[PDB]
Formats: sequence, C-alpha cells, structure tokens
Amino acid sequence: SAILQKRLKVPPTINQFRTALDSQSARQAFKLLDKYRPESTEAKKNRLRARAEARPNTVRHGVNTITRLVETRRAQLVLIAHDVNPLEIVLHLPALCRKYNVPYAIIKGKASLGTVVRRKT
Amino acid sequence: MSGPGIEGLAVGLNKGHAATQLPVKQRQNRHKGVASKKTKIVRELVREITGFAPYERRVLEMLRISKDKRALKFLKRRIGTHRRAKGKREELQNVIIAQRKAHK
Amino acid sequence: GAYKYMQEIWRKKQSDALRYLLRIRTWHYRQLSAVHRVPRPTRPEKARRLGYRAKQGFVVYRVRVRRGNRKRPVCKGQTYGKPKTHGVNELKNAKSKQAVAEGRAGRRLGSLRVLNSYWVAEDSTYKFYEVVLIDPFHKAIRRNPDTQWITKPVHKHREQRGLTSAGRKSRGLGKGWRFSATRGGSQAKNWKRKNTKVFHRKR
Amino acid sequence: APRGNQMLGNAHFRKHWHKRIKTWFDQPARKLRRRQNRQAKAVEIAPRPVAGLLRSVVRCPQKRYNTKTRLGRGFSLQELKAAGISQAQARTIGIAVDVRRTNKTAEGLKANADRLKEYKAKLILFPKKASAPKKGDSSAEELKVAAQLRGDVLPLSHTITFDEPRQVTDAERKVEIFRLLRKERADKKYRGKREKRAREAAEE
RNA sequence: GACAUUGUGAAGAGUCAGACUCU
RNA sequence: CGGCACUGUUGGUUCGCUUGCUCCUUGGAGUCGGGUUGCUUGAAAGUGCAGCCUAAAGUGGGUGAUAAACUUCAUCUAAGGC
RNA sequence: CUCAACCUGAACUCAGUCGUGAUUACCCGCUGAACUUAAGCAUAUCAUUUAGCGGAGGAAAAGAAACUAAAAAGGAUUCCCUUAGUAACGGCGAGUGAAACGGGAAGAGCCCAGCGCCGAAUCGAUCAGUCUUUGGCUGCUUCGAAAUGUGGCGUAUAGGUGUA
Repeated sequence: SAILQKRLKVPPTINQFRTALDSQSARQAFKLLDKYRPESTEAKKNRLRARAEARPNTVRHGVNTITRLVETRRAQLVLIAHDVNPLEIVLHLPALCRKYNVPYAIIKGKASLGTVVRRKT
Repeated sequence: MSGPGIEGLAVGLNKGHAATQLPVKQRQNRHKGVASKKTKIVRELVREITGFAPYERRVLEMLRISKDKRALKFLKRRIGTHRRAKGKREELQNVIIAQRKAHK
Repeated sequence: GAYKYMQEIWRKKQSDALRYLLRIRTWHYRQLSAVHRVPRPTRPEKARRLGYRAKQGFVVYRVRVRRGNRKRPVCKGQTYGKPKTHGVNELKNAKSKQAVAEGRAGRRLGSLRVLNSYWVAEDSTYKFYEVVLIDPFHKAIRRNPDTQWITKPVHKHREQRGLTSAGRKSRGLGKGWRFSATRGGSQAKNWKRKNTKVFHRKR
Repeated sequence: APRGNQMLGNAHFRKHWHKRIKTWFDQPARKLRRRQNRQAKAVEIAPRPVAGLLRSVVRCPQKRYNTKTRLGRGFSLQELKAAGISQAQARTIGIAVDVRRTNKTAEGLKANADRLKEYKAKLILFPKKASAPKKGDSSAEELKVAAQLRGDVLPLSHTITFDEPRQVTDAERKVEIFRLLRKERADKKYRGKREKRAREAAEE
C-alpha cells in the first residue's frame, strides 16, 4: 500500500497533506502548544478533593470543534495532522481555513498532537 | 353565485358549497428543500475542493463551443430527465460565465 | 460542522480526490478476507447517521460480495420444464447485494446483532460494504435505555428476517396504491388473506 | 358442458382452496371476549370514559358523502388553539390530537372548537392529590356524581331535519336552471379554447 | 461487439476551437 | 400468589412546562432519478423487486394511475430507528 | 542506532460474556416445479402454490405518510363488513382480479443523524464502603473507551434565544 500511494498520481488536494511543516518549524509549533496542554490526570486528582472541600486558555481539538472555530474566525492558529485516516475527515480544513483567513499548517503526527492533548490521536 | 334559485353549483368553474376561507399558513414540513446559507457555503467550498466530474467537463467543453443542444442531449442521456438536464446545463453555463469574467 | 463537509465530499465520487482514495482502498480491500473485522468505521459520518456510536459494544465488519446476476444452479442449464422456466443466465436475485452482505456478516457473527451497513467501494467484480453490529450483552449497551431495544429476543437475526434497512427494501413495503400488495406487513400474508375462502356462520 | 340458456360460470375454485379455509364459529366467542376486554379496561381506568379519547367531527371526503359528518381521528392544532387548549394539556385530559389535519375553512374549525368547548364544560377533573385540591380541579360534590361513561364521548346525532315550508318567490321561478347548468358545463369545457383564441387575437 | 474494471507517457492521422478521437 | 387504593419510609430526581411577542434557525448519495435486462402484479407506453451502465438537486425531491414538452395547482418529505 | 508514541495485525487453558441445536399450527426472508385447465399445445393456468433453505415470538410482521384524494376534504399500523367478481389483466381464449371513499373492533405515540449551543458535563471493568445483596447505590480507587467525538437540549406538530 505504501508503494502504491507513491506509484499512483495523487491529486493536488490529496497531495497537499504530503508536504508538512519542516522539523524546525514543527519543533517551534510543539513548543508553543505544550504551554497550554489540557489538565492532567494528577492535576484532576489533586483538584477534585480541593473542590470537594470547597478554565484557562487551552488547545482545542476535534474536527467539529475546530471547524466551528474556523468558521467563526475565533481560532488564531490551526494545526492539521498529515496522517488522518480516513482522509476525508480533514480534507476540507486546509481550504476552509484559507477561506476564512485563519493561519493553518499541516503538522506531522496525529499521535504527536494527541500527546499534546493527553490523548492517543 | 348564490342568489334566487342558486344555493351553490355542483358543476362548472365556480362549483363548490359556499365556505369561508381561513388565511393560509405554510406548514413546517413544507420548508424542506431550501438551502441554508451555511449549506451554500459548504457546497461551494466542496466544489472548489473536489472539482468536476468527467461528464461535467465534457458538458463544459460543449458549452464553451456553444453547442447548447448537444449539451442538453448529452445531459438528458446521462442525468436522465429533461428537468435535471436543464438544471445541470444552467449551472454549468453559470460556471462558464464565471470563468470567463474571472480570467478574461 | 465537519460532518456536513464529510457528507458533501463523499457525495462527489467522480472527483479526482475521491477516485484516488477509492482506488487505493479498493485495492487494499481486495486483499483481505471476505468478512473481516475493521478497527473503526471508514465513513464515520455515514455510520453515525445510520445509528453508530463510538461506544463500547459497537463493532464494524467489512463484507465483500461478488457482483452480477444469480446463475440458476442447474446442471448444464437443464431445467426440465416448460419453456417459461428455461432461463438460466439473465436471472436476478430478489435481495440486493447490500442485503446479501449484511446476511453474511450476521450469519458469521451469531452473538451480535446487525444494526446497519453502508457502501465503501466497488470494482467490476466485487462490492464492499461495512456492517455496523452491536453486542447485545455488553453492559454499556444493556444499561443505555436507548439501545436496549436491540437487546431483546424479538430482534434476533434481523438480517435473516429482512428487517434491516437494506433487507426491507426488497419486501416492497409502503403506503398508497403503489404498495397495496403488502397490506398486513407482507406479500405472503396479503396473498393468504385474499385467497382464503371465508365461510360465515350464517349464510 | 353448459346446456341451454345459462349464465356463464365464474366460480373461482381452481386453486387449492382446501388449504386456506376460514370459518366463523368463534364469532360469539369473539363478541364475549371483546366485551370482557372492555369491562377489564373500564375497571382499570375508572372513572375515565371506557371509549377513551374524545374524537373530532369530520366531513366525509368525497362529494358522494360530503353531506354527512363522522368522528375523526382527533382535533387539529388550530382547533385546539381556538378552544384555548394546549396540546400538552389535551393529551393529559384525554382529547385526541390529529397532528396531520389542518383547517382551511372557518365553519369546519368552529364546529370542532364548539365540540371542545362542550367537552370542557362536561369535564370533571379530580384533584391531583386528594388531600389538596388546586385551581381548575372540580369541586367536592361534583366529584361525587362522577360516573364512568360508556359508548362514544359526545356521540354525534344523525337525525335529518326538514326545512320549514315557505313561499315560492317570483325571482326563483324566473331562473332557467337547465340553461344555467348547461352554460356552466360549456364554460368549463371550452375555457381553454377561448383562452387560446384570446391569445391569438392579442398576437395578431 | 459495447460499457465498467482501466492507470501513466510518447509518435502519427483526423476533428474542432487547449481539448477530443482513433492508430 | 397476585392487582389496586391510602399511609409512612428509603434512594434517586425536578431551575422545568403552556401562550403571546422578539430575533435566530431548520434536515439521510453509488441514494434518488434515467436506460436496458429478468422476475412479479389487476397495474394497462411499466405496480413491486433486483442485476449492469449512468448518476443528481436544493423551495429541491416524490406523487396526482396514458408517454412528452410548456403551464394551473394540490399533497407529502424518501434514501436512519423504536 | 536508543528510547517513546500512534496505526495496523497477532498469540494466550489471560478476567468475564454471548452464539450453535431442537419444535410447526400461526409468523418473517428467500428459492421455486410439474400433474392439472385450456376438450390438442408452447404464453396463460395450476401458482408468485407442493417440495427445498434460513430466522423469531407469544404472537410475529406492520406502523406514525416522500399517504388517500380532488370535498364544505380525510389523517400511523393491524383486522372485519362493503366496495366486488367491480376497475383492470388475459393465445382479450380458458381464466384471473385489487384499492380508496363508507360502516365498524382497537386506538398511543415517539427517538436520532444533520444544523446550533454546553462542551467530556458521558460510559465499561477493577478496588473500597454500604443495602432490602443471583443485584443496586457512593467515590481524590486504579485502569480503560471517547475530540475520527460519549453525554445534555433538540427532529418537521418544528426547534432555540430573550422577554411578559
């Protein structure tokens, strides 16, 4: 399958996902993202009993969540994983972000992005 | 018309037992079919992304050559119905006009 | 939402992008078994609108079905009858390929319940469907008061009785004069009613 | 071999009819069973009417029957609004709601609005908690005369009345009824041809 | 024989007005 | 053994519901439809079902039982479920 | 090349589940004859039926209109009477053959996807308490599912915001 994906001709809208952010820019992007990771499990544990005794800025994730933010022009930066399979889930985001003048980049790693969000992918 | 000897007509253009008409209000179920603004944006963006089908491209070539009858016959054969063929031909003619204005 | 975009994109199956994706996927599917468990739906929005939830107990299988007519299984095309029954080749099955695929999935997986299915690919020889099934004994299903219906004995093997959406399409159910042949819920029931001789008590 | 003057036979007995035979020996048994079911339902839902929901008045559809009325499926939302009854409230106080029917004529709407009004007049509402009544609930001695109603709720009357004799008016006699009917038929039949002629005349 | 599976390039010929058709 | 009705108690649960005004909003695709083939129907220029080819739209789509354009309308809202 | 993710795919006498096979009267999906009638016979008829295969229940299936119709209109499904041996089909031969309106039995309505808002507010195992323990309730128990999206509002009668 890997060989076939190279042998066949790829249409531009599918090929746009092959060219991703370079290593340095990706490192900068992940450095910025890591400053607003969601609440940890240990943080949740420590906060739960304090609240029982008694929402900052965070990276948002999810195509439907991100799609709404882009359409409302509320997102400042959008990062799209390059290996989303099925690809139709994110096939519209690059064109949608560009239609609403929202900066976007295809970054490498749906798993890397999942780590930022304390998820799998 | 009601009057001497006539209380209503059972035949003709004005047949019908007399009755008073309430003002007509559209039922909710009738609203299905109207494109929302967001749906129109979605369809236009998806058109931009995906592009055209092979028969659509053939029809575009015919319309550029200005063979409207040939395009209509081809669309009747492919889409199947005269109504749908007319609709698709009109949409593709609009595409041709937009392309002309944009480029030239 | 993104789901509307997925739906509209999937409506354009002749576009270059979806043609490329379908070509790759069809090649991949042709190399697997006829019935094969799939980790996740290939069309999450289609599955969602057919009734799928990303919850424990919902499973997806891919079924490959051979295309074409149904050849009459007789030796050397020998029917032994009147000429009206000599047809061997241009005979079409009563159930659609999708219904056959759901039936195969349900037969193989006897402990699950077929919920629905959808089209994912096809070439000149095969049609590929993905069947969404439910495990009626997982507690995540039994405790949810909305999926409890499929956990009742009266829904055993819906695809074998033609109750799924694909199955019902072949039964000719509907309202109006175009569908009057199935009054009572089945053509067989209606035929029995119309062809029974009624002897009233006092006549 | 039919012989002589006979009506040609028509009996549809050429199928294996012996496999599909239905007798009616259980007709009285079914009657008894349905009576017992009604009695059980009445005991279950007393003092509510045994028939169940109140149904609406309806004109029979086609011109062969349009001079007759009958019980409908329910009351349209327009009728409920005209009678000042919420749909939610109607479901609770036992009034059938027809969510498909709509009213296009004031007379039809008004008949059902009046029907709803008389049903509300005849209604007896028990307090939600017997200890504590509220507003709208029926009064104490009203709740004593409560009895289960059998048969249709507000049954319809099918008696036929005769218009009072009157005087034959001169204008009535001077009308040409047959000529009028034939004129109406001709006008409807030739409407389109005359429009075509008018369009051609305009074009010339 | 036609259509689909059926993709990526060249050369020739023919249509048009960069497309199509064939070989 | 059940069914009820009322009392008490236990556990959970209730920022809701109706009508007016106000502004906003509103939908299922290899599906529908079309060609052809076969079966089926009382369904007759195709009632229902299916194979292959084709393949949508968005006041759009279906239907109004004689096929087609162009017109008056009327009536529903398919391709998900109990 | 080291480590760590994800994706895909495995092995387990891993922890705990579930399916298989019977029954025939009725029920649901398929497959599918010929005898016979036509005074022959091939379409037709028998018959969308014997026979064959699969799948349930106490009933099943159907079911809340992409309906009927053309009134001053009816209004889910199922069943009965009537329509009616009628319209229609048919080597227009032999034969076949409904439905709506009408009168009744019974009557009960609803939930999603999508759009939008809250946005993980949702859920399974395991551990510990506790009870009326062949199962339930409580959690800083520990794991996992879930952003390729679980839950809440909400579905054509619409719905939602604010307001009285």
